[PDB]
Amino acid sequence: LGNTTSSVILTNYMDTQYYGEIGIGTPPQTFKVVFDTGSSNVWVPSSKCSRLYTACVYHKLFDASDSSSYKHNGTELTLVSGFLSQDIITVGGITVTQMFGEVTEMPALPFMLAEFDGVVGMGFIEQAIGRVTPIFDNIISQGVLKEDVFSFYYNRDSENSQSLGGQIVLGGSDPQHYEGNFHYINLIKTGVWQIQMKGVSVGSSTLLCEDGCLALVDTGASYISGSTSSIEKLMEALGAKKRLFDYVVKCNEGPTLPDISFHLGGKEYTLTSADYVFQESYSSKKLCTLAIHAMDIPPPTGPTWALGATFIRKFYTEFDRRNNRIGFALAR
Amino acid sequence: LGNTTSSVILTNYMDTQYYGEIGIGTPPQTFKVVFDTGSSNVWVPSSKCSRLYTACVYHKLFDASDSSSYKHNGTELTLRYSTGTVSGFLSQDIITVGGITVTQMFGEVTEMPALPFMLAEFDGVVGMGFIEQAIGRVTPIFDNIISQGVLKEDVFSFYYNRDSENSQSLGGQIVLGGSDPQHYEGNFHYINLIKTGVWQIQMKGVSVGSSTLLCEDGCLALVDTGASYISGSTSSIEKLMEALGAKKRLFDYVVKCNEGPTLPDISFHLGGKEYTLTSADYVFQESYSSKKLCTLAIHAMDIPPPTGPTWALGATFIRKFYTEFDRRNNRIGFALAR
Amino acid sequence: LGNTTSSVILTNYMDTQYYGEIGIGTPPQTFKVVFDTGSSNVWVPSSKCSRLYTACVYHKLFDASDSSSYKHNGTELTLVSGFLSQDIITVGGITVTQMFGEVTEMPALPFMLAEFDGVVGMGFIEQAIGRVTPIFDNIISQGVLKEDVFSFYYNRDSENSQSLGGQIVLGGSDPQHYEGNFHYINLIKTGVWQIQMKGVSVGSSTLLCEDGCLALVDTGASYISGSTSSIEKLMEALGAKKRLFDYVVKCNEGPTLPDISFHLGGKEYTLTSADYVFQESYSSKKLCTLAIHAMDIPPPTGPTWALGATFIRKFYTEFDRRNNRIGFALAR
Amino acid sequence: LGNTTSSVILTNYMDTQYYGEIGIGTPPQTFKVVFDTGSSNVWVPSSKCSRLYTACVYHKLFDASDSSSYKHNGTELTLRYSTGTVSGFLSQDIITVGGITVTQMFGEVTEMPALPFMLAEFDGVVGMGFIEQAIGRVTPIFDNIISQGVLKEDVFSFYYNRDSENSQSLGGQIVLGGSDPQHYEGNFHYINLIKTGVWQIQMKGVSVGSSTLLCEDGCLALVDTGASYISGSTSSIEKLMEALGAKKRLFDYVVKCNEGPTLPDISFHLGGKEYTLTSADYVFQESYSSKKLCTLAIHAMDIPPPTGPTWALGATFIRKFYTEFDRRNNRIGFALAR
Amino acid sequence: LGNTTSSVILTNYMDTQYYGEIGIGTPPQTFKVVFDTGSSNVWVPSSKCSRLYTACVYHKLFDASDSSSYKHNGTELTLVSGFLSQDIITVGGITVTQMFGEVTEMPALPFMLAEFDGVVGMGFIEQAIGRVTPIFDNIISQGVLKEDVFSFYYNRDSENSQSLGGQIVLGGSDPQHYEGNFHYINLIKTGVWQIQMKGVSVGSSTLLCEDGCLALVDTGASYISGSTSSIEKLMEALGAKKRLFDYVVKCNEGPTLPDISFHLGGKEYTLTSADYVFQESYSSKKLCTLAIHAMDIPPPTGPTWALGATFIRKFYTEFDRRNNRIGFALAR
Amino acid sequence: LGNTTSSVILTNYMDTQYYGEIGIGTPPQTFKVVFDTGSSNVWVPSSKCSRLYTACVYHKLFDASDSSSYKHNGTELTLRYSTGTVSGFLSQDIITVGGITVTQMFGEVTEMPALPFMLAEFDGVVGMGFIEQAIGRVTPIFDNIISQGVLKEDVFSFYYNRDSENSQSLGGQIVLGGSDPQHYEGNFHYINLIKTGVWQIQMKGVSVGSSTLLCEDGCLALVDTGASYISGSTSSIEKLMEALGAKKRLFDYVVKCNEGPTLPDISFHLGGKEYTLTSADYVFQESYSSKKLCTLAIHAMDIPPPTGPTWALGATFIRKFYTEFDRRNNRIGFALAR
Ligand SMILES: CCc1nc(N)nc(N)c1-c1ccc(NCc2cc(F)cc(F)c2)cc1
Repeated sequence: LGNTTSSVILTNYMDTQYYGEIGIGTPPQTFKVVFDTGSSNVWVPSSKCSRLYTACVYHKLFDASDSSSYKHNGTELTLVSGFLSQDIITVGGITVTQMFGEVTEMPALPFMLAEFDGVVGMGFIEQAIGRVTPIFDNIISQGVLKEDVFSFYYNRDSENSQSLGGQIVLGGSDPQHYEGNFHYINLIKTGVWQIQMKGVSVGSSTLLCEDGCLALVDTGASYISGSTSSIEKLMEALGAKKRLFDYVVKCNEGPTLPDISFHLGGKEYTLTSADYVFQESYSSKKLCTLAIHAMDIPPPTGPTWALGATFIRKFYTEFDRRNNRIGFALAR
Repeated sequence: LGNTTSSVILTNYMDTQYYGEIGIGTPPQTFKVVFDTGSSNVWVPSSKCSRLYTACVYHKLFDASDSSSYKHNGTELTLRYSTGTVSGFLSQDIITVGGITVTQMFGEVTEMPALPFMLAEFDGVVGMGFIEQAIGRVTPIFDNIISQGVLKEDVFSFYYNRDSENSQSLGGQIVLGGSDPQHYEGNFHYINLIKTGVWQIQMKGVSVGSSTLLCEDGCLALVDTGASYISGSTSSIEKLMEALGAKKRLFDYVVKCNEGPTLPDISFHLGGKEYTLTSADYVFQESYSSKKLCTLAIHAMDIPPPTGPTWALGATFIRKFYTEFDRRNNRIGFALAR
Repeated sequence: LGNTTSSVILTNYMDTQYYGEIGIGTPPQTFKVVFDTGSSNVWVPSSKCSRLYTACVYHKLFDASDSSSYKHNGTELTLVSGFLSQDIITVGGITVTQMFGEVTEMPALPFMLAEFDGVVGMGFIEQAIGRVTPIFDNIISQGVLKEDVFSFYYNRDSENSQSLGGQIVLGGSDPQHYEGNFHYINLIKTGVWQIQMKGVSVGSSTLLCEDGCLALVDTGASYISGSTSSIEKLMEALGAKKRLFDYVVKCNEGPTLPDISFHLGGKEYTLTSADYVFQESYSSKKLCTLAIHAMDIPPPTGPTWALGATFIRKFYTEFDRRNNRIGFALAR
Repeated sequence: LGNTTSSVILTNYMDTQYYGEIGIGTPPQTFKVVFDTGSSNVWVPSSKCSRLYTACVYHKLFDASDSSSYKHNGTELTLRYSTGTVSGFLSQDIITVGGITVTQMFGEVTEMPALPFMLAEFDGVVGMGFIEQAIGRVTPIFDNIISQGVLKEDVFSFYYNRDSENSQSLGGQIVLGGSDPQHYEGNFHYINLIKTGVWQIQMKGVSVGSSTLLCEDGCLALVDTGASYISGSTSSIEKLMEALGAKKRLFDYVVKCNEGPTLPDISFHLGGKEYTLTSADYVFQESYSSKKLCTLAIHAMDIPPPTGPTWALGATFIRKFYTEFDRRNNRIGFALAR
Repeated sequence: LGNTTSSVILTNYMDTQYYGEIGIGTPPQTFKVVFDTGSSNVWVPSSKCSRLYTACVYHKLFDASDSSSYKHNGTELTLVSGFLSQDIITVGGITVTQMFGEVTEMPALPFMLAEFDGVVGMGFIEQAIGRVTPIFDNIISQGVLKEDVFSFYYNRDSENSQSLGGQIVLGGSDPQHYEGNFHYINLIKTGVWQIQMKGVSVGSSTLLCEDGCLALVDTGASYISGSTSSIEKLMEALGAKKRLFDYVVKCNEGPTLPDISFHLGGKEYTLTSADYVFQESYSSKKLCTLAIHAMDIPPPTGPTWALGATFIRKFYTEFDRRNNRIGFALAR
Repeated sequence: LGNTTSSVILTNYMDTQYYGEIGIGTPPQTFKVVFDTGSSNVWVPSSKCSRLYTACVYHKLFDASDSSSYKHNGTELTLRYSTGTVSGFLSQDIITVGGITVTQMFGEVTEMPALPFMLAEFDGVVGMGFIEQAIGRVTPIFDNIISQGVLKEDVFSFYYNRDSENSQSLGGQIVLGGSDPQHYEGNFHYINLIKTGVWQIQMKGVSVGSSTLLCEDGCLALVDTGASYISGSTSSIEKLMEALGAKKRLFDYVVKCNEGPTLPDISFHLGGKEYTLTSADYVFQESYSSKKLCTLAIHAMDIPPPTGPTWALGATFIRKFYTEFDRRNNRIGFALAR
């Protein structure tokens, strides 16, 4: 451990994508990336990614020939698909030699939707493709960070202000963006940012996850998600119905929807309807969507709930690698 | 050189005006002022300003007749900025900036045009430029502070925050006599001034996405804490905006708001480092509708000689890069803001 | 009878809620209330209403200890639920001693949706809970009102003007807000503001209420409503279909929808599509909701149609207690 | 005291300017004027106003050279309002207000700042304040009308309507010599003037929702028919707006439009009665979107001594409470408007 | 052939209606008309059209008594329904004696939706009601037009500019509104602006119109249309589903939808998703409609695809009567 | 009469300002100018304009001290337009318009009001009116060009395009010495001037939908290429707008945007032809929402004698009808623009 932290300011796109800048190479080629606890690899699109893929026409491409610190590897990789490479990556004034995927195959679904170019995986080496050492582990190895933790702040989106979209801090947490103190929940096992959940209650009753369930704390996921069956039951409880792609409520009835609490480590983490309905409107004549979706995550990680941006906006989150635990604090 | 550093807390008005408080006179009369590296004079509105100037009805006015430490001068002066002009006369009084007290000559402005000054949240200006550019050859405030031998270094630094809906966010901060490591990370990278007298450096190029399409043979960059935007010459900005697909309006350029998030990066090559802004850094993203127009924080501004033709790096740039102005070594440093 | 009238200016919220100010107590504690011909009691939320109910966290609460004219009663009341109390109520410069409910139980549905605090029931003593003398009867008893009638004006909502939301006049009507002359329909029986309807026609045919039906003229109802089966048939005739909560038409086709006429007292009361579709938009790419809804009102009052705000916006309405009749006039 | 009352029909422009017609000269030249209890002078724009004042291009101008009843004076005068200043010279002519004809001294304004006067639908102002506050000690119009002994009472009354899309709505009404019972209900409740010379009364408190958080130890309220808004001192309004969750902008405070309808009541304790406005009374509710900002009809205004520091009760207040100004008894009456 | 062209500037209403001005009579009475290759008659509403029809209350009516060049015919006509008449019609500085229908019966569906008054049919005499000589044939007969062709430009709608809605050129084409050169497809037969289509492909596959189909190039149609079954299959391929009246996609997924290509005369005419989705919004929380609809056009003309405004906005269109062919060029 | 015609390409700013380029001096100083049949003087901003005039900070300024062909005059002049005034002094220099070079007297403007000129994309004005209306009796530019005997006809013509998002659209075009048949179709129809000295013709009526409700007994129409809108007297426009259901605002009339497309035609009876505009021709249709207000390109403007009372036919009209101004025959021609 050293005495430094490193932060990266994040752009908030529509409350569904949060991404910041990294540089790859000498000199740095700068990319927008999501910092994703749900995966363990760093990857960006390659200059060799065909224009067949419209995804690779609209994103920043890494040109290895323009970097003097680039070292070839070539090992194939299926994260998207491409090959392994080594270079110097700059993340908020920290520079680290890192192995990353140069993606040469990139289908239009989903990464046409991506306002970002790549992903910096903040998960464990256990889930890394090619057992590549993740970037946080490589930065830990430098012995410069104050603590072996990293933290996420995700802001609510505003049309009336050019405020910060969010912030990741490597090596600590930023007290300007939470209140009170952290309470922690231990990981079920190392290798996955997943914790036991003791119940999910809707207002005045625990209707869900009685007898316990799993919660992946996933900074790369837009929403709170559960299994199709869990969400069907949750939405039934809320009075929401599937419009056709998404679940909606009359925008005027959104403010009357009950609190949803997630029971994590002996504490109740509560979202009010303001925290989970997108009040794009408030009229009795409009429908409003919810920031909670079904997602059937297959084994071995799932079936599981995922606590994504919806949850993180409410609760400032600290990922503690020293102690294999996750800390939450309110706000702000 | 002494051992003191002083900070001034700044307010951020809509990402376009950053100002802090100074006190003038005995007892102090307080004013909201922009700290401006693109000018070298101090001025505030005067009680002698005719109230037919509506900007003088809406701002704090200095009243010499309420200050016991006031010293008359009366020399006329006119101060011309790229977006407007003020006129008045010289006075001397005691000025407090971040707990530093300094005897200072400043302009009492008696002519204050409604356009633009009715749109100014700030009252006046504290020029942080060099005496070489001071109108009336008036000694600038920082020079007068340096003369006291209290500052730890002969430098001052700027932090400009992003805007916020929260009251608890600091809009920005100027540090006199040093830099605040709480608001930057990594190392400062320095570029020497082309010449002492102007906070202006060489720029090696400007690239828009994957093309160094501008400043290909070198150009100038004024580092201007008093400028809201990045600016270039009309001809450079026409080309820049063509590349962005932006539409020109009377005072600004806009894109359709839905197109904002996918606009390309823009990089400024300064002293062997590339300084890159993404669209989120230079678009006022106030909607994602195709039916709305979103303004860019990049404008055309033909800065006349001898300072220009030049680009100016203003608040749009400084929000991303913490900036240290070094008078001792005649250089500017940039570090990644946090 | 005297020579006075008393008016109360009403706020229009979204064309669905119309409410004005009353004062309760000495000194007056001021509340937003709907003036409701569909009920017969006055009630406001109590200072003793638990914060368990989020409804009672967001509304003005009556504190009896701060009123020197307050007299305790305590008799339980199920209107919402609470207890009876007496105090002086101020309604547009008229002051009357009135018994009202202090509501201490207030569920989140519907009164979380309420922009108003309480209800002043303008119905008959026959439907009053606890057979409490309604406020209009108590004001009639003072012998100050010019006539034993009260009238309602409900304006259309505007984003481009801060115009009056509406107006209730006690003791008369305001000719500034209607044109021509009143025509009246007698109540089927005293005790309920309900009249015979002789038919409901859609453009060029009487498809509904052939052989007659009931129409409750309900200033507390947002919409024109009929039975589920009547509205199903009406909407079928219009080409509207149930989006999921509400009936909609393509906003561009709204202007082409036929007139709907309600046959009341030998006269035809006609709404054009402008009067019953909420043209929140006009594009061929948007759906627009209608201000007509199904509502199965149970016995003894129903089954019945209700003519609420949708109807009243078109037709200035006079409730005539002397003659047990209801008068309509156009506009304006 | 005579037996006549006269009414003047007022136009309501956007709930912010209420004005009626007067005629000046022979033959009459007509002007749109605000009737203003917060000032004591009459003025209209002058034909002598340089057309470099764009406000003089866009308003009706008095031309003495077309009036046979004009009497020259020429004394310079400047009239300072909280939102702007006009300057000109004194003239006398015959003025008709609601069929009352009165010989009156008024300002011919030759200096008329584009900001704010290009935003004024009205041409000039008829001050309904006391001679004590008349610039140049000019006898105010109401005094001159009282001197004729035609009015039934030495009082005048104001009705300000809500805005309307209908042409048939009366924007408002001033009654000279009495009050119109068609536009109020219940009884007048009266508060004595702190002092003759100013239409200003004691205020006992200001409460926001369930908290007398302001004016706890008493304060002043100017009843100002020339003011669009309720105003208080900057410090009072900061606290008021904190309680409402309102955001400060350059000239106003806003809330998100979706939050407008559920903002708390605001009450003003005047003379043993509470005067309560709901959010619908003080929010310009122009949408219910969370993405839009809605302006409040309550502003900060530091009214300088000797009149202030004071609150001002303007159109926002008068829309709800019909107001009678009583010169005979040096008091103001309020009754619930209808 | 002469050496003149005549153009008419068109108003664009919502990307669904394009209409310009013509004058009928001496002096001209001016009408808004759609110029429609899908029909062969000129008609406008008559002064004798009953106000029974609300369509005829909201449109310009032709008053024959106010024209000194009017000659009576009276022959009944079912296009809408009315009678034949003759007068001088002015179309962009060309004046022609023309027989047209005065429509005296005009139902509320669809022509209440019409922002235009009438139709100038640009189809062939073969489909003319009453075998009335169409207007273009009568103008050809004058021998003034440079070529026996007419061309259509339809602009995309803008809220941010008062740009031209579109343009028809009689006698030629306007190079300011296309790029490159025309390529032509021969009509299957004279008498109908209908061409063979060799396939309709969605991104990477020809799923539709394998073994060929028909394409009516219809300047009077708002959309690209095909049979109910073809569109069902197209929409399935796109991931769009029927909201209730129309097919929609999540507005955020619109940009990821594949290109649709129409194989006409050996060339591929490609629309990107930008060209066929109405991106009224771009959020993940809104639904967006497509400018492609089912339309079962009955014999003898159908079953057929119709290439309407959606197609024409992408491809500037030249209707070549000399050669019985249709030319397309990109843009602009 | 010679054999040359010259065209000047015009830029269309938002359908309200149409301007082209001229060069003044040696070497040329270029200016954006409106070509204005409603005035007879040439002016541009002057380098002598005090920079306290913010409009002079934002526009191109003529500097006589950089022109070798400049000839001093110095006679003061003031130029009054319906929407604002400028003041300055007379100068002479060489002016290039479409490759015609002409020695011309023009105004160097030193007083340039921020309202309206901060809203002007153009720098100055080239009056295309007659010498009879020239302030200071200065010979107008077209007269001076006619005197050279190079033009094919003693006429000039205007084309004003619709606005466009495309860069490749020509905003408009003036042809000196003839007309461009590429931008009109059908035949010109001509109306004689009421009198030489003013580009003003008789109008026989104005009809709104199916009612000649205005100008029933004849009236005047100024054909004014310097006017953005069609205008009439306040009283005529009140009646016109009543018929349209339009609401009056400070500077304009609006309808709800959803109602725009179905507003009735408006026709102007000029010289035995009806000139008809549809709602798409006179509504700024910027949305189809009932919640938004859409401005009409028809305004009230009381044009004082001796020219008015008169209607003015400006850009709203000219966009539809290509206009030829014929000095030889003292007439105006209209043809359908393309
Ligand atoms: C071209 C000179 C001119 N000629 C005529 N015949 N009429 C005018 N009103 C003007 C004239 C037009 C615009 C301006 N200023 C520009 C302007 C005016 C406005 F009323 C509103 C704006 F936004 C911008 C000044 C004078």
